[PDB]
Amino acid sequence: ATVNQLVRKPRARKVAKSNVPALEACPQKRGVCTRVYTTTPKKPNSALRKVCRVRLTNGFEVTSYIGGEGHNLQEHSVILIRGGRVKDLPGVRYHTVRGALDCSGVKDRKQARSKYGVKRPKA
Amino acid sequence: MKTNDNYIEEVTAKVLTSGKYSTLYPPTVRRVTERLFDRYPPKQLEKEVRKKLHQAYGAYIGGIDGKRLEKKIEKIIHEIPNPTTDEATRTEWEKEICLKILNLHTSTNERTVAYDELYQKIFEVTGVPTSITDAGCALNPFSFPFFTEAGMLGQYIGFDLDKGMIEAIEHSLRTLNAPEGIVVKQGDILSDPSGESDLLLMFKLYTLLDRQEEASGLKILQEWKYKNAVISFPIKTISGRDVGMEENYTVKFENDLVGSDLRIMQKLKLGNEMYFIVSRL
RNA sequence: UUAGCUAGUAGGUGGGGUAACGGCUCACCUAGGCGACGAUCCCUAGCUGGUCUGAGAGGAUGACCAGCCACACUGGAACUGAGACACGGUCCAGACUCCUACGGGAGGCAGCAGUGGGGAAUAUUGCACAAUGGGCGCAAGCCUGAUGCAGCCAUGCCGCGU
RNA sequence: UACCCGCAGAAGAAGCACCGGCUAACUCCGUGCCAGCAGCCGCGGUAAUACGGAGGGUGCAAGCGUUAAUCGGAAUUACUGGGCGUAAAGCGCACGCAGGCGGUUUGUUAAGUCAGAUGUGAAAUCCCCGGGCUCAACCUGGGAACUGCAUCUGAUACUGGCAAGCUUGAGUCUCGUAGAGGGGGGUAGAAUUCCAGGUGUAGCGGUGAAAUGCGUAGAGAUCUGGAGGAAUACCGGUGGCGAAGGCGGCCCCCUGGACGAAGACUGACGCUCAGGUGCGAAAGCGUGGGGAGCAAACAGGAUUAGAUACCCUGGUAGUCCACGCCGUAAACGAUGUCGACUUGGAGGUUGUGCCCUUGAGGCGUGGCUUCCGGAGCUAACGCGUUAAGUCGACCGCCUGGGGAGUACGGCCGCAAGGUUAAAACUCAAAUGAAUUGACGGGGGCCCGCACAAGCGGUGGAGCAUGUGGUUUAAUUCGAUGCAA
RNA sequence: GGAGGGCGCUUACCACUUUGUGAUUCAUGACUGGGGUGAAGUCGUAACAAGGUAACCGUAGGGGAACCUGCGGUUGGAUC
Ligand SMILES: [Mg+2]
Ligand SMILES: [Mg+2]
Ligand SMILES: [Mg+2]
Ligand SMILES: [Mg+2]
Ligand SMILES: [Mg+2]
Ligand SMILES: [Mg+2]
Ligand SMILES: [Mg+2]
Ligand SMILES: [Mg+2]
Ligand SMILES: [Mg+2]
Ligand SMILES: [Mg+2]
Ligand SMILES: [Mg+2]
Ligand SMILES: [Mg+2]
Ligand SMILES: [Mg+2]
Ligand SMILES: [Mg+2]
Ligand SMILES: [Mg+2]
Ligand SMILES: [Mg+2]
Ligand SMILES: [Mg+2]
Ligand SMILES: [Mg+2]
Ligand SMILES: [Mg+2]
Ligand SMILES: [Mg+2]
Ligand SMILES: [Mg+2]
Ligand SMILES: [Mg+2]
Ligand SMILES: [Mg+2]
Ligand SMILES: [Mg+2]
Ligand SMILES: [Mg+2]
Ligand SMILES: [Mg+2]
Ligand SMILES: [Mg+2]
Ligand SMILES: [Mg+2]
Ligand SMILES: [Mg+2]
Ligand SMILES: [Mg+2]
Ligand SMILES: [Mg+2]
Ligand SMILES: [Mg+2]
Ligand SMILES: [Mg+2]
Ligand SMILES: [Mg+2]
Ligand SMILES: [Mg+2]
Ligand SMILES: [Mg+2]
Ligand SMILES: [Mg+2]
Ligand SMILES: [Mg+2]
Ligand SMILES: [Mg+2]
Ligand SMILES: [Mg+2]
Ligand SMILES: [Mg+2]
Ligand SMILES: [Mg+2]
Ligand SMILES: [Mg+2]
Ligand SMILES: [Mg+2]
Ligand SMILES: [Mg+2]
Ligand SMILES: [Mg+2]
Ligand SMILES: [Mg+2]
Ligand SMILES: [Mg+2]
Repeated sequence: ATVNQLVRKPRARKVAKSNVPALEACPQKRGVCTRVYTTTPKKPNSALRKVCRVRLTNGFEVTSYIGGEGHNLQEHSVILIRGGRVKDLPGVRYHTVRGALDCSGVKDRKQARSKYGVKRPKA
Repeated sequence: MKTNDNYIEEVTAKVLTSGKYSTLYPPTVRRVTERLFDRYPPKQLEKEVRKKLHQAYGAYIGGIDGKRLEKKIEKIIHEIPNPTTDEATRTEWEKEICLKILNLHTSTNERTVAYDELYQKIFEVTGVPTSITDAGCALNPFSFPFFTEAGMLGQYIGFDLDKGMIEAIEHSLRTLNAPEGIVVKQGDILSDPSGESDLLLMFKLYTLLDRQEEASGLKILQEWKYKNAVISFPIKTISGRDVGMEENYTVKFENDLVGSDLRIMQKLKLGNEMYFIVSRL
């Protein structure tokens, strides 16, 4: 635009929309799951992911992701949901921590023990 | 109340007047607009009823080409002589003279593979209905030779909607000398399933009534107070291709069939059509 | 993707009110006022001295220290007083929490601790008026969850040790 | 309690992330598109430096990862500091108010601008110079800064206001020329078809085969004549005219724009723009006419286990005309307008002069239009004295590809719809230009029985247990175009 | 005794209400639309690389499905 076209209409910047629909100025969010089922990831991949729906407390039903070689969750239990970015699962944009609250973690693990709540064995 | 009530015929005549969409009975369309009054925006009533004429309920628009059917009837009935050495010899000639007329579209044609084995295997569970009805009689009105091969002689009256096809097949009463103990009349069943009969032949019903609404099939059988029926569907699964996209005319039955007076009697799956036998208390 | 808004709203005189200038509050007279240099309305947000990012121009933010304004269960209104339409004053209406011999009354942690609930998350029902500051008193003295400290969590910065 | 002193005693005190390319830093095993990480590109089918585990190394440390918010990165919101031919980007094209902006000479004023001084911009913090808790963090003195605003006192290059002038941009007018510029009447010819005579009768129209239509109540074809309607062949070249759209017969009236040319007068009445107004092909609509052809729906005949795609035979709207509404295109020159600067040559059209127009041309001075090309500009193709080059004034649109030029809310309509103009979700792209090559229901170039031809064969419903059909007294077995 | 004060009495504005009547707004929603992605139709073919193939723009009529026809427009153009 020319200099005269800037004193009437300012530069309207973007809304800075993040990759998450809502966050309530909160990094993590606690929810409760309803049903446990498995879906199909994408056309190239060929794996079975834990695509489970977890209903939050603000009235939003967003589907997260549960990673691990086997979790032991119950239909009526609290589930903490954090942030994450996954492309192989369309419609999914959240993860799920383990080893905290009513969710257990994996055992007999040494490398990458800072996540999934794994504990240090006494060697 | 012209906003909604003088704005039903402005919509309805237009379909039933145009020679391209005129393949319908006035009552059939009188119904399908009071149903769809509150369905699409008040400036888009006739406009999106054309969606039910193309995306849905189509090919019946333009119709089945009766001016191609008689073109293959007058070119058919005047091919071989009429060996009618007696009165049932007018039927055996009328048998093949009729057979090919149900074989232009590949639907009642996949039915002509069942003219000797599955037109009597159905009488062992309903009797021999002398009060009979039929839904979707597009090209299935010459089943009488085989229906009466067993001894069905009661009123068989199939109801189609394409009038350019019903009148290209109703003239046959005397032109083809079809039996004189049978009537036919127009009518739909996504709109009009009211009456009482004994056998309810459902040939081209398929899931076109379950296309008018999501999961609304168990309604019609009951509306026509009844006893039994016969309901078939295509099974043209191409070596594991049409699986799922063609195996639903069933799983919507057994599942939904717990709770009311409806039950099931028998079930088969041969040729290209899987017939259903139904019961009520 | 809110286009006109406004009849005590604009202006003169007189009267009246306030510690003071004023349609703040009236009568009369007049037909003007504001507005694409963005009037009104809706939504949202405290502002400033700063901090954070960046070499700057900018953008974002308004926590702690500090200036100023507004609020004191939810509304409205008034008195005492030099300064307030009053946070631990009072009267009254409504809601909620209690007591009572059914005539009925009292009270406010958006103060420091602490409890229940919501939330991925933030403390001990502590010590002392020694210093500082404020109110009262001639002085002494007393009051002062403001301040000065301790305890708790590695939240951050910095240093040291294993 | 800080600090200080003494005794015993290496005793109680180091984890975590990463370990494909970004981005420094690897071996094997288990598992085999199965079980699993995750920021991007992605990895995972008996050899994983991308999973898990062991070992090793690196980053870093009382902290290492992940997640959330802002900024830098991001020139991915460009006043500092980018584009608009083809990538997502100039409105179909103009006249113009409120705005922005406006040459030359002189003078005044001193708003803007510039300089000096005063007042003020509270403390911490940021900044600079030092000191003090053992040091640092923290804290602190002094100085500077707070880019701002206001008053007083000056200068007068530019800008702005007022007054007074000039001409280099040129308005207008006199004297001329060129044009389908636009509109209202009238006139002529050819052709199709209809309506009337004479003459001539089983064929005519039409599709590679067939048929429908049209004919013995005078068809088709031909001559003459008449009625009605529409379009202007050769002349006709990317020529001319207009802002764009658009408009080609001679031709009357009314009337506009542009350009040439020797001389006067008036002295920037100048450029551009939101809203608004006006124009805007074709198609479509409302109120009235015309209606011979052609031609969207509709229907006769073909055709095929379905052509409302194409072929053939007819026709209602529409095309034409008077009066209105809607304002939609590849409305493209994918290029807004105006002004100024800038190596040149070669083809048309249209004015005014010189020269021997005696060789119907050279040599000068303008408008419009086409092509090539250097410097320069741009990714590339190209543009390249009509700018998309080099400067300046004004405005509009576009901030990834789909959803979507949509829905909703206003405006514009008797309708069909248009204009202004989103939020979610999905995806790691999308789109452009130049290459290298495959390929094409391959032709201009091209070599060979490349198909033949000229002395002659193989090809035998027998068989040579090598053998092109039935075979388990075939199968304990090979190899399937002297290109497997 | 008066002045005047105070209580009562009463008029003014005025919160809480209360009956009708609109605007904006808000949360679910009874009746729902189309998109959307998972899916998935051994379709070039009703025209078997011969039953002899431009792409698009605006608009109208036919839109079982991308289309196809009328009118005008453009180059941004299968064998050619
Ligand atoms: Mg006054
Ligand atoms: Mg920067
Ligand atoms: Mg800095
Ligand atoms: Mg800054
Ligand atoms: Mg606070
Ligand atoms: Mg007082
Ligand atoms: Mg209190
Ligand atoms: Mg409270
Ligand atoms: Mg809780
Ligand atoms: Mg003191
Ligand atoms: Mg403390
Ligand atoms: Mg890892
Ligand atoms: Mg990696
Ligand atoms: Mg590993
Ligand atoms: Mg930036
Ligand atoms: Mg090109
Ligand atoms: Mg426009
Ligand atoms: Mg102007
Ligand atoms: Mg000045
Ligand atoms: Mg100054
Ligand atoms: Mg020091
Ligand atoms: Mg300092
Ligand atoms: Mg200082
Ligand atoms: Mg001076
Ligand atoms: Mg000016
Ligand atoms: Mg001046
Ligand atoms: Mg002047
Ligand atoms: Mg003319
Ligand atoms: Mg004649
Ligand atoms: Mg004759
Ligand atoms: Mg003639
Ligand atoms: Mg005529
Ligand atoms: Mg002179
Ligand atoms: Mg003069
Ligand atoms: Mg202009
Ligand atoms: Mg037209
Ligand atoms: Mg028009
Ligand atoms: Mg018309
Ligand atoms: Mg054009
Ligand atoms: Mg354009
Ligand atoms: Mg021109
Ligand atoms: Mg060139
Ligand atoms: Mg360019
Ligand atoms: Mg986008
Ligand atoms: Mg997007
Ligand atoms: Mg050679
Ligand atoms: Mg073998
Ligand atoms: Mg394009």
